[PDB]
Amino acid sequence: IAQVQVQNKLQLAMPLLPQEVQQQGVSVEKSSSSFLMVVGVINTDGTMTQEDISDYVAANMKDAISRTSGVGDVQLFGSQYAMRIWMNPNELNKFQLTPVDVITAIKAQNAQVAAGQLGGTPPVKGQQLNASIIAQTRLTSTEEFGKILL
Amino acid sequence: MPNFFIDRPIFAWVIAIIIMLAGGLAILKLPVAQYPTIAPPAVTISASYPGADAKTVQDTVTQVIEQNMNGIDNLMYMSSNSDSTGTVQITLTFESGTDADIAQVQVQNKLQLAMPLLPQEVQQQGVSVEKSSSSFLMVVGVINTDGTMTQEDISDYVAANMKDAISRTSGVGDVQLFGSQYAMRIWMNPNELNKFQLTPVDVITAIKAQNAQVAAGQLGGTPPVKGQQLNASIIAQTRLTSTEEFGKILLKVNQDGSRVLLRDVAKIELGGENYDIIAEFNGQPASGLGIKLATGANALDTAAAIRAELAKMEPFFPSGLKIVYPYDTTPFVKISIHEVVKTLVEAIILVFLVMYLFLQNFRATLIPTIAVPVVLLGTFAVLAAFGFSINTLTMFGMVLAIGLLVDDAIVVVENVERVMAEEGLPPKEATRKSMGQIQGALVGIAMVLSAVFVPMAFFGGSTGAIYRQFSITIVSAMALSVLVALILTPALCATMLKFGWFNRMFEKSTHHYTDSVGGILRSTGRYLVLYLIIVVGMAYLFVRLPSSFLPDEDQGVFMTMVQLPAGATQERTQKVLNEVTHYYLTKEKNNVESVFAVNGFGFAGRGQNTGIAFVSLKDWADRPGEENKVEAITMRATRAFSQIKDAMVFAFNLPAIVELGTATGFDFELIDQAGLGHEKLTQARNQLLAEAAKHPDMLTSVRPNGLEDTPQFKIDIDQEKAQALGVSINDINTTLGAAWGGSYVNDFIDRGRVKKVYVMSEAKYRMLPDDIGDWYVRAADGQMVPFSAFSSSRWEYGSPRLERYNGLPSMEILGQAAPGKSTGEAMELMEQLASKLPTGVGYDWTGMSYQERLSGNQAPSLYAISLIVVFLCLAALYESWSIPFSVMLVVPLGVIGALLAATFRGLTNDVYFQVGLLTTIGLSAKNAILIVEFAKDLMDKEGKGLIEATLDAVRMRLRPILMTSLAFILGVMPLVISTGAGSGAQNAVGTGVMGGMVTATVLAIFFVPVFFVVVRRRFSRK
Amino acid sequence: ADAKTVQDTVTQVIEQNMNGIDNLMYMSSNSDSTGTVQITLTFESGTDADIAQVQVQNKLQLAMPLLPQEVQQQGVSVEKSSSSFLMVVGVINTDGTMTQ
Amino acid sequence: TAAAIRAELAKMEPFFPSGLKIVYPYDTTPFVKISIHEVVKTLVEAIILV
Amino acid sequence: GVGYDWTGMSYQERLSGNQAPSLYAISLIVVFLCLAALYESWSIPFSVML
Ligand SMILES: CC[C@H]1OC(=O)[C@H](C)[C@@H](O[C@H]2C[C@@](C)(OC)[C@@H](O)[C@H](C)O2)[C@H](C)[C@@H](O[C@@H]2O[C@H](C)C[C@H](N(C)C)[C@H]2O)[C@](C)(O)C[C@@H](C)C(=O)[C@H](C)[C@@H](O)[C@]1(C)O
Repeated sequence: IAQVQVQNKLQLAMPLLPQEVQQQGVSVEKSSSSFLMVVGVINTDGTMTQEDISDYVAANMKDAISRTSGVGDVQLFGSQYAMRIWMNPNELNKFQLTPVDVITAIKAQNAQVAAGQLGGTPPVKGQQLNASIIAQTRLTSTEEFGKILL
Repeated sequence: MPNFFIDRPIFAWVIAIIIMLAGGLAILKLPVAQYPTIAPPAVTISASYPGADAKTVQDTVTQVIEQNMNGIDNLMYMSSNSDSTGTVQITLTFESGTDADIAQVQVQNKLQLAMPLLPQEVQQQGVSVEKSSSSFLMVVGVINTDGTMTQEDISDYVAANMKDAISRTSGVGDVQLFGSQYAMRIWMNPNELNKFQLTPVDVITAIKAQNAQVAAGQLGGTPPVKGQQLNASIIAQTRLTSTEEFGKILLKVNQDGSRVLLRDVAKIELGGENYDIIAEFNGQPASGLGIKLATGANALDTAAAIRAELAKMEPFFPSGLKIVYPYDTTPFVKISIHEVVKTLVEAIILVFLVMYLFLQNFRATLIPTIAVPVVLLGTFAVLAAFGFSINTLTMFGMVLAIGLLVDDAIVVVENVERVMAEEGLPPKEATRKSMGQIQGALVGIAMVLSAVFVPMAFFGGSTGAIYRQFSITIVSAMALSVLVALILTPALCATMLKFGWFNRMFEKSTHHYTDSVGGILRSTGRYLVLYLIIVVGMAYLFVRLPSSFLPDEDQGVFMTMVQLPAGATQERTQKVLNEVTHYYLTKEKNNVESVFAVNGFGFAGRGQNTGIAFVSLKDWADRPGEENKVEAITMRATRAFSQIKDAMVFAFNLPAIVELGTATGFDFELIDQAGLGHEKLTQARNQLLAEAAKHPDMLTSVRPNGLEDTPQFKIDIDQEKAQALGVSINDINTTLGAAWGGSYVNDFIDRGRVKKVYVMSEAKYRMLPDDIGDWYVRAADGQMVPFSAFSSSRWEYGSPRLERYNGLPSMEILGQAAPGKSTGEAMELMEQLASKLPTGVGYDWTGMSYQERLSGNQAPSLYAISLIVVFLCLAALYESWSIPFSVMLVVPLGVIGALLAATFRGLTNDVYFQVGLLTTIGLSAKNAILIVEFAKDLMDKEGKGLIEATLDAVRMRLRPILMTSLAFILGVMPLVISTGAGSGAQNAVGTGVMGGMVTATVLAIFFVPVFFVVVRRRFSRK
Repeated sequence: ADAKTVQDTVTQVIEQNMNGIDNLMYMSSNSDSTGTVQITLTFESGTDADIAQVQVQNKLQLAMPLLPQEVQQQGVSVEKSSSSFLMVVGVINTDGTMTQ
Repeated sequence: TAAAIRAELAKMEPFFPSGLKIVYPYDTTPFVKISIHEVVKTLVEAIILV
Repeated sequence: GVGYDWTGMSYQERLSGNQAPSLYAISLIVVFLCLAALYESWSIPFSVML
């Protein structure tokens, strides 16, 4: 209950938060103060980095140890990956572009967009043939993000 | 106690008046519903993304939400769907008795924080969490008689006048509309539109400012000026309220003195909210309304009250709003509970019909007639005390144990009126001595029957509770009898007692059988075996018999599932639904009442190429010959349909309990455990699938429950291109989007209700790829540009239904054990067949095959303990690590006969037969305790001995073991064994006991005394 | 508000949904004319308030998406509720160094 | 709760990459076990000492 | 087209009244039986409750 209440009065401030701080996601938990246990993840092959060993864990194991009943909190000892676009301010300056530009680009060029259907949801006269119209999908590599058009 | 109560019997009427009073009060305040709560609580989160595709829906929404279902208690697993209709369904199933009211909160609360990461367009339609309880009370259905009204019309009237009307009716816990509810359509036109240099975006951003609604103060109100005489509210802009009112919208003003209306560019017209489901009823436009119970409600009271509130409005119903009831549970529950109660009422007459025929008396028979409806029509109080509810399960729960609380009335008043009769005292003083002989062995059977029953409602989960009902009703009935048999009846027949053509014909037949009983005891080796060979026949018979849950029963309705191939169309689907429609009507009107036919939703998917047919039968009256029933009709349907070209049209009967599991197969999930793609998992699946068919030794039908990939129409927006022309990706996308996908602009008020406003091209200018051309978009310049200018178009494959298990891409596999092996072994194989699959692919078991896995088969483990609480209980009733062992070996004798309804009848190991097979052992062992008492009893009291006392026992004892065993095989063998009206269970209850209640007497009399002889003597060596 | 166009726009929806919650006894509501709604749900004497509160909040989750986006920006508050103040601790400044 | 955390990990180990190993740097469960299960040894051993 | 009901103090109050008959009855009935049990007779309690 307590949790239910906290979250319910929180919910009233939710629309008053900075768009950014919503985007991150607020969180409400009922956890013990202190760690029950810490689960370690190593690579013997030396084949992976810290960099990877985190991201693996996050993508591949965190999510469910989280949804596992009795786990009120999970701390990740690292970060899962993200598409990183380390801007360069001179480089940006030469071609006469701000970070705003970069952003607007990434936004519209890395999208996933419902373009409806061939079969029409309501149709005509009498028609066979019905298929999904598939517009843009989300870029999914360093390589693709790179090829953006500024 | 019984001695104390015989002397004060005036009180022992009070004790019984209450049991009654309270037993009655419960009856007159108990929940009645077909079944109780048996599925684990589930919570489905479901969302819409107007015109998406599995991929989009998945990575734009379903993923997001999953990545947030953490910190929620008692979750078993999470299942999720993303299909090409723009729809997501995520179902969190929760441990057994997790409170579902607080499991929904938790889910939903964790969702509200995710909401801001879903797309602004999903957030609009709104994601929503309900409690997954696919257990419909009934489904009404408003049809229009004359061809006046449409789907969307009927729909609108339904959710507008009657919807809330029902919603607020005494015991409806959920109402769910079966159609749209009028919505403001604005069916654009690329040409009417491209001519005025406008795109949809421009249409979009008008409905907005033209249809908004903005504030402005009062007058005084907020701080006024010194001394004011007037304060009243301003009313600025309102929202439009008509098709015509909408039609009139400024869309742009050109140098010409002329502008553009909204009407001019498109077709304004009120109409439906969503167009892919076609509710059609007996050919006619329908638009029903499904209704769920309420929880503590009454499937019969509210059943009525639906029909009441449905009247009142039938005056107000226009042209032809003739309401139909193509599915109601109410009848089935009534004329199954107006049975059952019938069986008791009757099995009562049977105990009065015997009794007389065995004891000339009237005041003898007229005591169990005032002892059974005490216990029985009063154990209801214990039920109602524990939250239980009058239902199929708990109802039979008694019928299955009526014989065990009869044999408690007969048994006492027997050895009272044939203890005085066998030369002795008056009435009071007889009951006093005669009770002192049974007094103990009732308290013995009490604890011994708490065992062999209680260790049930300790079982699995989904079928754990299925059992528990049985267990608790019985132990409650059983314990209440042992009480009235120690308080009321044994202080009643002491103040009530004292057919002719017969009587002496029994007194000859006792000695006639006591012939070989009195023999064969010089050395017992053939009788010691044969038993060892009954223990086998059974052990060979146990295994043979196939297992199952509650058997399919002829409920009012049944279903036909039409599935058109890959790219098919609702229209291509209707024509098939139209044959189904027809075959059923004119070709079966002596059994078929109606077909409620929905296309645009099926089983494996929610396609346009799918449909389902709810056919609801004639009343059970007009359905006489057994081939006028379900099992037959489906057979005659399923075949007659295996003739439509491309269109799998199967017909099938609803299962036992709708919202529970199913046929003892498996539910198997194939998971993706590295970044392996769809197009990689799909192979893995196909390997296994093929590798699974190769072993028909245990397979039947291994299959994907999903859908195979289909062709789809990619549109690749060239970026470079778009920039060089004055053309914006956002303008592009939206028009492609809104033309074809549709888009919810905002809301408006129509006839005092809020209703959506959708905007989307006519269907004329959105059917074929060759149709794209049509659509143009304004630019930097202000010039209309074709997609041809800035896009390529190519065909390709993409799943139209993507699936995930526990936030990890899944594909669900269904399959049975194949006529032959055990549910368990199939699973056992499948697992193996899965080990060889390409690295990074995993499996999990769900639903029915999750229950089986995490709930072993506690029968052996549990009944080990019961069978030990028995010896332990039983021993100390007597005084021996020995004597109880003579009672125990009575088990096999009832197992057989019951098991031997594998022979004479073609049935299975039901949950019913599983529990009748307990009420049998109850009598079996009880005899074994009475006979084995009467052998140790007068072998101590009169002081007799050896083979004399064992004969002395079965002597004064036999007749009861006859009166009752007869009473049962009568009261348990009516329509219970040989039926037609909610049969199934009836038959499974019956054959269970009946045959097997045979061998549990007419095989135990010649036997138990053997059991008291071979034991005792073997515990005295040299 | 616009009073009529606040009821029907918000209250008809919230009300549609409070359909069928354990021990509901009587619900009563009012629009306003400053744009204000108080739906109240009164549950059977004895019933558990905190659960009541939960279901009331569970059915709202369903109404919620179907209400003006400015009404959403606002709140829609679901909570247990009395009717009468237990007390009214007032507060005055002696020696006017503070106004109302 | 540890019981399961251990079974969720279990369930997902057959699919890690190259040489990716779980390791148990810290846990307050094992002590809490040994603890009661040696204080339960003090029951038996001290009855077999009466 | 114009109906009525009570709420608040009223609804409680009304529902106190409607109930009373049921109260006294089932209460008397309970006293009768309590005497039958106790004072051995099926109709001396019939005589106390006079
Ligand atoms: C041993 C090792 C752990 O230390 C503790 O357990 C001590 C004993 C807690 O106090 C213990 C004991 C106690 C009484 O706090 C003094 C109690 O209030 C808390 C909930 O648990 C501390 C300090 C808590 O902080 C307190 O959090 C409160 C919500 C408010 C308080 N504050 C800023 C005013 C603040 O100091 C809190 C949450 O555990 C700190 C967070 C950062 C942790 O999870 C860190 C990693 C801890 O697990 C720990 C360092 O590993």
